[PDB]
Amino acid sequence: IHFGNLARVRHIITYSLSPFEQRAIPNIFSDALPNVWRRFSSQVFKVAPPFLGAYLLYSWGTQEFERLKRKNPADYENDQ
Amino acid sequence: RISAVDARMVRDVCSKYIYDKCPALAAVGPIEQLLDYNRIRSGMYWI
Repeated sequence: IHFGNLARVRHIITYSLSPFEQRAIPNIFSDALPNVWRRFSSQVFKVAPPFLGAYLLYSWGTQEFERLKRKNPADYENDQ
Repeated sequence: RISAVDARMVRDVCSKYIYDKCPALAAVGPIEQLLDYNRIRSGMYWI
């Protein structure tokens, strides 16, 4: 019996329409896509950063490791 | 007109106007327990 003992609510009217009287995916352009961008925008700078900073570390350590495999001529400039 | 009505007639007429239709609903007061138009809409069909 979880519905009815939830909370004390007063003076709130809500209006909704049967699903068959309205569109399933309305205003894809005018409304939808703009918010998708809005949201992407909002977060991009909180998320992306640390990911990009990881990418570097990856790329750096990944290559620096390869560099440590190649030889350095300065070890043989007299090995005749 | 009333003696003309038989069960069979009632079913066909009610089905015609009730069955699977999307209804209008008005709720006033401590209505938390009654809910979801969806659920109510699905109550519009199957015995």
